[PDB]
Parts: sequence; structure tokens; C-alpha cells
Amino acid sequence: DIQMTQTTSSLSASLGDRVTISCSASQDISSYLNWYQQKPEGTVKLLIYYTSSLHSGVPSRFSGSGSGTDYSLTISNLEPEDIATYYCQQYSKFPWTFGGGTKLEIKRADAAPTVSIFPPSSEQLTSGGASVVCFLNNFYPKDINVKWKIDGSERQNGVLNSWTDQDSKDSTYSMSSTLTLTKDEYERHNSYTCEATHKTSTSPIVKSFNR
Amino acid sequence: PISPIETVPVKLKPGMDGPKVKQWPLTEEKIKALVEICTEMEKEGKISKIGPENPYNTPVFAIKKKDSTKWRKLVDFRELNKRTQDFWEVQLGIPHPAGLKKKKSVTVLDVGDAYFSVPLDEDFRKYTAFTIPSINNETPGIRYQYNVLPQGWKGSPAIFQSSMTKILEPFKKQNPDIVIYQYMDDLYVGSDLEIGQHRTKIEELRQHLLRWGLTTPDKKHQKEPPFLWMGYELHPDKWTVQPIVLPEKDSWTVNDIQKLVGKLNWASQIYPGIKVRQLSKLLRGTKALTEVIPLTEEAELELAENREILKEPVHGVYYDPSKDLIAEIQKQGQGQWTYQIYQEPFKNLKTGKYARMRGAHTNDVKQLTEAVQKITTESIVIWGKTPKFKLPIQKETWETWWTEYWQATWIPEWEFVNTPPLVKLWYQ
Amino acid sequence: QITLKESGPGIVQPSQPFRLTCTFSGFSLSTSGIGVTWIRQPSGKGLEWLATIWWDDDNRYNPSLKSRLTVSKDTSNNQAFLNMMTVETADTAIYYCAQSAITSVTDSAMDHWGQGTSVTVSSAKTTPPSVYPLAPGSAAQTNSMVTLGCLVKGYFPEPVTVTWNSGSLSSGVHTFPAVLQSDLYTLSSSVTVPSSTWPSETVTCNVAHPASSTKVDKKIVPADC
Amino acid sequence: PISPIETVPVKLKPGMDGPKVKQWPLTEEKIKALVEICTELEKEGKISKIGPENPYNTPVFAIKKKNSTRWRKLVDFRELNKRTQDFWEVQLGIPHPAGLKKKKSVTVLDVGDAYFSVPLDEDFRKYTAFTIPSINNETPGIRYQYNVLPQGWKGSPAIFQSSMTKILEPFKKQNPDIVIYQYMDDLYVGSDLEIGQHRTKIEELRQHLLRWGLYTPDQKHQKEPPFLWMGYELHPDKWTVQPIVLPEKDSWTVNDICKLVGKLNWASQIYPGIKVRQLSKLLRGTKALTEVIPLTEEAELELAENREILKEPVHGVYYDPSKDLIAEIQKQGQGQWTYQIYQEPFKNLKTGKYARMRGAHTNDVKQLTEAVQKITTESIVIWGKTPKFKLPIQKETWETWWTEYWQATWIPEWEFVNTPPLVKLWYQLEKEPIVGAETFYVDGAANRETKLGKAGYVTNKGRQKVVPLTNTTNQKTELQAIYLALQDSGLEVNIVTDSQYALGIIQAQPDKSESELVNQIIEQLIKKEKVYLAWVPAHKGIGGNEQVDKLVSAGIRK
DNA sequence: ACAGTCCCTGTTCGGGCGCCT
DNA sequence: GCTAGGCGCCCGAACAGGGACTGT
Ligand SMILES: [Mg+2]
Repeated sequence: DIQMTQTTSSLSASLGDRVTISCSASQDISSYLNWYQQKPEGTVKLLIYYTSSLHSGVPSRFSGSGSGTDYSLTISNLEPEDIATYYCQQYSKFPWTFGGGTKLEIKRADAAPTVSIFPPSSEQLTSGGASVVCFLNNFYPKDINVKWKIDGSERQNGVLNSWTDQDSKDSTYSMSSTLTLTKDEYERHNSYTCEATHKTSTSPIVKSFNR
Repeated sequence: PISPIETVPVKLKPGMDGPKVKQWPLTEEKIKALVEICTEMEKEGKISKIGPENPYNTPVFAIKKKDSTKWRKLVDFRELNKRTQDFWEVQLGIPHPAGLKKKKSVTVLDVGDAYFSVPLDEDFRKYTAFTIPSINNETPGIRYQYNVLPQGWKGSPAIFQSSMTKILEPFKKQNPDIVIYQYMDDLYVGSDLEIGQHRTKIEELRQHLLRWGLTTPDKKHQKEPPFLWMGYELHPDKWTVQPIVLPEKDSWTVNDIQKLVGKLNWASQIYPGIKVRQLSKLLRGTKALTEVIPLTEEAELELAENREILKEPVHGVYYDPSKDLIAEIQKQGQGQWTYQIYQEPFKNLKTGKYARMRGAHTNDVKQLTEAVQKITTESIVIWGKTPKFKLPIQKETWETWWTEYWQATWIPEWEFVNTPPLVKLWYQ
Repeated sequence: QITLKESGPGIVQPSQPFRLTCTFSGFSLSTSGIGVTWIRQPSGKGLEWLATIWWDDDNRYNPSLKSRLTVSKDTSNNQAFLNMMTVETADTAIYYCAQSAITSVTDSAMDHWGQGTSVTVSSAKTTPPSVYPLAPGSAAQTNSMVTLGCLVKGYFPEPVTVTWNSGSLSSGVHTFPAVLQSDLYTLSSSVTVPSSTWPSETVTCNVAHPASSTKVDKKIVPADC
Repeated sequence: PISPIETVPVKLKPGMDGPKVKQWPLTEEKIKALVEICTELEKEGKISKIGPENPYNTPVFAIKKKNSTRWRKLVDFRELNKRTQDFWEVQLGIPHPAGLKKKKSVTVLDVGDAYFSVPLDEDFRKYTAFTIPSINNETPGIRYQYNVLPQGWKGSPAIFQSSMTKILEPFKKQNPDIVIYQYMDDLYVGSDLEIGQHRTKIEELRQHLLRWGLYTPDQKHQKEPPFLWMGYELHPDKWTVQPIVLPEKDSWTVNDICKLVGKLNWASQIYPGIKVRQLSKLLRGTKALTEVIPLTEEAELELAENREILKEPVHGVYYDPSKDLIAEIQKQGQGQWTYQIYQEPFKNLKTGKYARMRGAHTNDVKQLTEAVQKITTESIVIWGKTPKFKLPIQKETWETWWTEYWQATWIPEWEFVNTPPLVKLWYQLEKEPIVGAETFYVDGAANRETKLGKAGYVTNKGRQKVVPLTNTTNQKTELQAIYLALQDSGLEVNIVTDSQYALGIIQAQPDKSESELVNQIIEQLIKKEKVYLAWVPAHKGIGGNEQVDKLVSAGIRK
């Protein structure tokens, strides 16, 4: 079973740059590799087939190369559309296998996460539940960590999370963390600390509330 | 016992006996397949066991067609086909369509089985005898003969033509834009339809045959890497003609001029409009080979002029269906091979270049047999006859492997020549 | 001119089977080189190959799922099928169907694709979401910009539409993708607006859940004290 | 008894009649002996009295064995044979113990009175008519004809083998796991059955042959290792050729050379290295039969070296299907090559030797190619499989050859075993004219009506030499001129001819030839450092060619 | 513009020996 | 006043076909 791997997982760059994606095969595939482009929405298009043949309609700024085990995709000068996720598929043997995908991003000036925390709504508390929401909006790059701390001691149990895709306007990412406890588990405490650690500041950005 | 249709009398050429050719060694894999396919034809009564009383013989072997995986029995009836060349050629021969050469796509179907349904002249049967060998000469060879039109015999398509022309009447009427030619165990079907639409129509033709008793090998189409089944159809238009070409330079040494006149002298036999006097003058006394002789103005007037004649149709060269066909192959190296087809000395009909194939994978013998087949195919299509081959190889060598790469129902007539690089009269 | 559309059930009970339909036009599943391929893509992960059905019925399946896959075809009406038996939550993904074709002796790729049908695997019953406002509590606003939120908890199935002020606010809006909360879905949305507009001017959260035909608004009232 | 096997039909050659050869008067002593024999053969159904109508006769005289004193009926069918139709002989080659697979239980059987057990075509017996002259010139001798396959008749072997194949035919269809090596009237049967179930199958066979009239005497190989088969001895895991007695006489006639060489060849099939090239060139000539021939040292070293390796008791092993075959070639004396086919390190299956020089001018690469081909065929015949080779030629050497040789050549999967003398090309040839060397213009000529002719070169440096020859021809003189420019030059040269004949023999890169003139030109090529030949169309008046032409053409004109 | 010979090399075949049944 | 058929090797004779040269 031919394992197709694209080492480079998430790659950021700028408009006009030259990028190359690498697709490594598990064994010699004799140049029977095809390249696929999947826009942020989801539609999938065929760029290159047979290592380096452009599929009618794909711009000339697209070119493939490689042989035997190592294969590479090269987008000469990035355009707004190009910034997407790219897939390599091998067909020298069933089952057909696809790479791991390489997300192409947009390079931006770094930015810190605007952290906001929210006490469990009253209505939520009326039902018998309690969720502490904590937004981490608009930062760069994506890599970020979060830690919850109740009354000093930390709690890693009960924390949901949600990451967004690179915004297509300001090129930033955002994350939503939610600590869900019970009406009892909640009231039986006072300090709830949302802590976020981004590469921008050595000091973790912290936001909390009481009662 | 097979068909109540009246048997047609076949007699060998006057004063000539039947084939008495010996049986060459066969590999276990081929004997095993050959013994099997023979047992079955014996049961069905197409073939009868015979003994020493039959003084005649012919060679047999089997080829495992990469076409359909399934083996095929081949009987080298080349000797027998010569001994009866009055019957099929002059007497009752199959006309040739000048239009088959003119089709973007042509597929070829193996319609051999079609023959196992017409009784062979009861008397002529003795000549079709053949022997099956055994590994390590374990048992005397097992001999058989035909009772029905044998495959690979020039007479079969000739006799079966009556019923074959009737089986094709309908299809040819509902598709007057498709050309169909029969050559021995083959049906060359060519169309100007789109490739995928051609594949269909051929597939339809197979049906029409099947609805008449004629079965045709089931060709496989693999879904992996080398999609070889895309080569099944030939493209007569895509076929090119490799002309003679004179080198282009600025610094011509003594050596260069010699060779350039040598080649031009050779070519003078093809094109009478080749002159060398004006160019040989540059070489007058005993000069050293490594010596850049300046090309004269009126001297390079022929060098660029003669080449203006080396891209034209040879001198009124026409094909004569009454003369044999010859073909020469020269190993041009780096896997490339060139060839020429003619009936007369220097008035050749086609000159081409059989470019390489990745399935040959650096094996001189394998590439030559493929070249022979490829050339034969072109011949049958264009003129409707197999050429005799002047093969650039040693008898001992060709007769040890040609079968391992043979993939055709017919076997062409060949001879071996040891002609060294006469001249690069064919600049690749 | 080649088009392909997948048809599905979208929502399938666990252990039950599902049948995808690829309705196409522009080519025939009878022409020599054509075939129709089925691709899967778990939400978040990459592309996985399922099976390819060809014109000559010489089909090929993914070895990991051959036991639950079966690809059919209705060459007459131009339709390709994909059946999967005893589905699990792990089969919740977007299924695409593309026109695979063998051009020449080396060219073989999936020329055109479809938009894919999403098939999710769960026993969960269509239940509407409970909306809860999110206003800075215990921390009064300063004089810059304030970030209000909205929580859409415990609903099924996807999707949900979230807007602010009946669609007025759209600048600093962030609606995060949902997550599984015991078979149910839970997502939140955040809006950032200058403190000079809140709470001086009302800010309401709009939540739409088509499955349950429910449309509820929730006003982001400031903190109690 | 006799056989109920349908009789095979035989005819006489188109347009011939039967043998009407007169009978010689035999002695009353010889006659009375024949009478007993024939009354016996007639009593047993082998022959029968014919009528006065039968006009055919073939000579029949009696002869006694110098040991048992028993007289034997000997009928000379030389004339019938010359008139009997042609049979397509079914026996295609002798079997070889090397192709036998190791079997649990082995039994060998022989058929008694084989020929005398198969009926002869009834519409042919009349031709086998013979007569037994009487004691006195009184009344005509007794007339007889054959009813069974006549001993010493053309069709007797071919007809008996086919008959025999039909007999086993059904039995082999019911016992696909028992191999029967059918050879003339000798049967080798082997299988992996238990000694008991085996002998129960062998009896089953003897009783099936007896059903068709084939008797298998109790003088058969029952559990008797080694088995005496086809002239070899079959042991459990090893086989040996039966004692070959090398003829050691005082004087040696041409006939004794033929008696020695053949026995040596016979032995070379299993004995490692055996050379024959040498003592074989002794009969070399037109001198025939019994004529003492002087054994040169060339032959003495051959006989000595052979008798030694023949005094080394060796063996062979049986064939193992799973483990493929390996053939290793060794290069020895002029054109002498030796090979050993095996499947396991030094566990020989069969050995041998090829020394056929194909072509007047060949080389070691060519001949190695020739050996590989004939080994393949031989393996296909014994094992129906192409073997893997271990050739003593550099991978690089081979790449050079086939890549530059105009003739198509190839060799199956092979490895390189470095065991001298290694095979390689002795001299290269420049693709491009070398700069800094005399570019000779050589040519020759001669007169067919005369016998002699000149030959020489004209170099660019104005140098000229023309040496005249006697009893030579154009091809030899145009080949001579190239020999001169070779001796008369340094380590780098640029010869230039007008004959392909010469050029061709050269480009072929030969390292051995039949005529000496070429052995000399080869010797020079191997000695130089950068040779380069070029061709130019003669009689077309071109460059330095005209010079040598007029100069050597003192016999021809223009 | 060959027809008529002569060379030279590659193949076939008949002969004798070896071996077998 | 003795085999046939088969395979092998080695040898030399007759053959056959492609080229090259000489004479009208
Ligand atoms: Mg000359």
C-alpha cells in the first residue's frame, strides 16, 4: 500500500512569492502522480496530472516535477486564489493514495490575541449548567495554547475548543475555548482564570472574573 | 463431422512435395500450454492423432499474448504457404482496400477460430502435420494433423472468404464508412470516428461476429500504470517517412567532406540529381584528415542544393502487387532502428524509423522482433502483403529468442545478413 | 460541460446503511476510458479514496473498507452509486464523486469533481439550540472597544446561522465552527464594537436553526453590577 | 503373445516396386539350421508361408554367434529399405539423467521380443518375403513373409515407438503422478509412492502391457540401485556414466583418432574440462580410414591432460525444480570453451564443451555469445527452462560490444565471475580521425587473368610504398595495403580504404582468423594505440585515393 | 549498361566415430 | 557370407548469394 506523504503541513507566504510543495512516495511510482487544489470553500480541482502536465484551464504559473520517489509542485508567483490546500495523488497501484495536504497561507505581521472571558449567563445558570467562554480573537501566526485555572488550581477537564481558518481579509486566526461545569461545580468556586500563551508575549495574556 | 459445406481441393505447387521441417525445442511453459490446447481440439475433432506413416511436418510453438493473457497456438506454416502459393494468391485472393492506410484509427481482431468450422480437403490434410515435443525427450513426439482449415495457413482465409464476405455484408452496409480487411488470421478494421467511439464500434463488431459463431479473443484493459491497451489501435496517419539528411556545419574537416561525398554517392542511386564533382574538388591531394577545408561558394552551392532534393518523392516509384516485398533494418543504436521497404534495388516504397519502446528495456533481440512485427503490420495495412526480411542479426541468435517476444498470428519470411555500416545513408 | 452532483441522506443512523448518488452529464460511463471515483474527506482531515467503478465493470475498492462498500452504476441515466453498510461515527465526512478517466498510456487522473454530500453519523434527534448571551460580567467596560459574545449550545443537526443586529453588524464578527457535546453541537460567536455604541445602543444576537424551524434572538444586556 | 494393436499402414516410395533380389545357395548345414528357426517363428506367429504368387524376395543367410554357437536368422533388408516410404521419425532426441527428478521409488523395465510383438501392416507383409533355399537344387526353397516388425527394417523403430506411446497413453492418463521415460523398448518408471504401493502399481503396468502383448521379462530392474539406464548408473542422489574405457594403443591410425575423440566427447558431458580441439586436428585432412598418423606434442598434451581429468572419478546430481539453473562458462584453448550447469555450488548437473568457430574472422566476445546460445537451447531441451549465466566477461566489456556492434546481440540474465582468462576486446577503434598522425591512403589491385598484383599507401607527408605480390586477389591486395600502413607507422594512424570487404572484417574487431594476412593485421591493431579507418568510394576520383590507385593499378587501368 | 566470371563467406550435408535400444 | 531409427562432434565438399571487376 503506497504511502504518500507531504511533509510540509501548513505553509505561509506572500503575494508574488514562489512556493514549492513536496510529495514523497513510499516507493517508486514511475511518474504516476497527480496534483489537486482544494479551495478554502471546498471545491476540488485538478491542476497537474502525470507529474508535470497542466490540465486545460490551469494557469501557466503552475508546474510539477519529480521522479521515482520524490515529487514537487511549484507555483511561480502567488495570486489571491492560489493560497489554498494542495493534494498529491498516486495512481501506479490501487489503492489510490493521496498526500497529507499542504495548506498555503498568507504571511502577515505578527499580532497578539485579544482575550475576552465571559461569566456563565444567567439563563444558562437557570437550567442547571454553566459554561465559561473565552475568546482569543485575531492573532498571528496560528500556533497558540490555552490553559484554564479555577480558584488558582488549573483544570484541563471540561475544556472545548474551536479554531478558525485564516481570515481572508486580515489574514488572522481566532480560537474559542469553553469550560463547561455544573451549576454546583460552578457556584462552589470564585476565581475562573482564562490564560493564553502566544509567541508574541513571553507573559501569558490572562483574563479572569470572580463570583 | 463439422460442416456439411463442400470441401475445396487444394494441390501444392507442381513438382513440389509437402513441408518436412523439424521441430525446434520448446520451453516447458509452452509445451504445457500447447499440450492443453491440442487435447481440446482433438476432442472437438478439429485435430486427429497421426504416427510415423506421415512423412511431413511443421513446427509449432505457443505465444502467451499480453493482449489477452490467454495462450495461442502457432504453427509455422511458412514452408507449406510457399508450396501452395498458386491456390491463394493468383487463384482466389482477397482484394486490398487502398483506404485502410487512410484511417485515423485501425484495430485488428484475431479471427482464427472462425476457421475451425470448415472441413479441410481430406486429401490435403497430410501436409498439415505437426509434432509436440517433450522435456528431456521423455516420450516420442506426439503428432497431429488438421481436418478443418488450419490457422496460419494462407489458404484458410482464401477458402473461408466466401462465408466471411457474407458475415460482413450487414455491418458493412450499416457502416459504409468503416474499412475491413482480412489477412490470414486477422481482421483489420479502420475508422475515422473518435477514439472512444471507435472502441465502441469495434466492440459492436465483435458482437456481430459472436452472433454468427465467430468468437474473438477477449483483450484485457488494465487499470494500473502502463495503460498498454491504448496502443491496440494503429494510426496510419501518424505514420511518418524518415528521409535522408545531410549534416549541417560551418567547419568541415577533410574527413567530413569524404563522408559527405560517400553518403551523397550512395544516395546518387536513389536520386540521380545528386552531384559530387563540385564538392570533391576540395579534396585533391593527399591531405590530412584532421584539416578544416574551407567550403567554396559554388561548392556549398551543391551541399545546400542536393539536400533540396533529399526531401522529395523517389523517381516514379510505384508498388507492383505481382512482385515480392523486401525490407531492411539497420541497428542505429541508442535503441533506434531504421527500415526500408522496396521491390526493386533502389526504388523503395517506404522508409521509416521505428523509434524505441520502454517495454523493450535495452534488449537488442526483443526490439528487432518488435520492429519486424511493427513493419509487417504497416505492410499488410498499406499494400496487403508481408515483406521478406534482411535481418541484421546472426541466424543462431535470432532463432534462440525471437519466439519469446513474438506476438503475431503470422510469421514473416526472413534471412540473415552481416552487412557492416555500409554508410549512415540514414542520418538519425 | 462535465457536471457531477452527489445525492445523499446527509444524516444516517449508526449501524444502518447509506446510498450516495452521483448524477452526471457530459460523458457516458460507457466510453472506453471513463470511470467514476468516490472520494471521502472527514471534516478536518484530508482526502481518502473509497472506490472507482469503471465502464467495463472492473471495479476497484479501498482495502480497508471493501467489506462495507459496493459501487453500482446506471449507465442508462448516467448515475453512479456508492453503498456503505453498517456505518459508524467514523464515516461522518463529505463524500465527493469525480469523473476519473484514462486519457493515454500514462495519463489517468480525476479530471472533474463534484461539490460533495455531507453524511454525518449519529443517533441524535433534531433538537433546537439554547442561546445564551455573553456580556462582560464583573468587569465594567473601559473607553475603547468591547467584545460581546453569543453561545449556541446543544443542537442537532448542522448547520446554524448566526448574525448580529438582524445582519447589521458584520465587521468584527467571529463565528466559530461547532463541536460535539454528547452527540449535540455547541458553537459560539463573538462581536467587537466600539464602547461608544454599547450599551447605549442595543445589540442582539440572531440564531437560526433550519432543522427545528426555530429562529431566536437574544439581546446582549450588560452585566448585573 | 502378439499384439491386438491396430497396425500402422506403410507404403513404398512413389513409383517403386518391392525387392526382387536373388537368393544365394547356402550350405546344407546352414539350411537345416534356418528351417528349425523359421518353423519356430512360424509356429509362434511371427512369419507365415506365402503363395507362389509372391514375386518378392530379399536375401536371407544364416550366421552363428562365435560364443553360443547358436545360428541366427539374419535377413538383409537393404533393398526393401531403399524402397520403403519415408517416415517422419518420432524419436526427437535422447534423454539425459540430468533432467530426472529425485523420486522415492524407481523401477526400470525392458520389453522382450519388442519388434516381434507388433503386427506389420498386412498390405505390406508381401514385401518382407524371403526364401530359404533347399539343400539340393531340386525343389524351390520354403517361402516365408513377416507378420511382425522385421528386425533391421526402416519403419520398425518409428512404428514401434508410436505403438508403444499409444499403449502407455491411457495408463498415463490414470497415473499423472508417475513418470514413464519411454525410450525404444526400455521403460523407466519412477514415483514418490511407497515401495509397496509402487510395486503394486508396477505390476499393474506389466499386466496392462501384457494385455497388449508386450512382455516384460523378470530380468527387470526391481529395487536395484544403481539402475543401468541409457548407459548410466542411477544412484539414490547421484548418477554416473558407465565406465568409459579410453583406447590406449601403440600406433594411431586415422580410424583410431575417430575412436578416441568420440569417446572423449561422450565423457565431456559429465567430466569437468575436456579439450579435443588439438588431437582432433590430427585427422584434419583428406587422408581416410586406416592410416597411421603422427601424434604431435600438440595432441600429446591434450591426451595427457584429458586422461588425467578422466581418471578423476566424478558424478552428477538430479534436477531440483524449485532451485533454478546456473551455467558457468570457462575460456580455455583456441576456441575451446568449457561449461558446468548446476543449481548448487559445485553440485554438477551436466558439463560440456563447445569449440565451433563460426565465421572465418571471429573474436572472443562473439564466441562467448555463441556458447551462451547453444547452452540455452541445450537446457531448454533437458529442462525446458533458460538457465542463469556466470560469464567471465566484464559488464563494461559487454556494454561496449553490443552498443557498438552493428549486428543485434543479447545475453539473458548473467553475472560476472572473475576467473581468468577473462574475455574482452583486444583493440578499440577511433570514432574521430586522430589529430597528429599520418593519414595514409591505402589501396591494392590484382589481375584475375594473371595471379599477382601490387598494394600500397601514399601518406599526406608525401611518403609512398608499393610492395608487389604473387598469387593474390583484389580482396587480398586491398587488405594487404592496410597491413602496410600499419607496420609503417607509429602508435597513432589514420588509414583510408575503398573496399568494405577489408573495412568490415576490421570494424568487427576480430581477435582470431582463418587466413594469416588477417592474423597479422590484428596483431598490429592490438599493438598500436590509436587507429582509425575511413572508407571512400573507389574509382570516383577522390582526394588521396587517386594517388594510390594509379600507383598500385599497374595491372588495371584508369 | 550490363553479361559473364571470380572471390569470399555462410550454410547445408554426407561420412565416420561416439552413445542409446 | 550381419540392423535400423535417434542425438552428439569434427571435417571437408558442394551450394548459394552478394560484390567487384573486365570486355562490347
Ligand atoms: Mg580499389
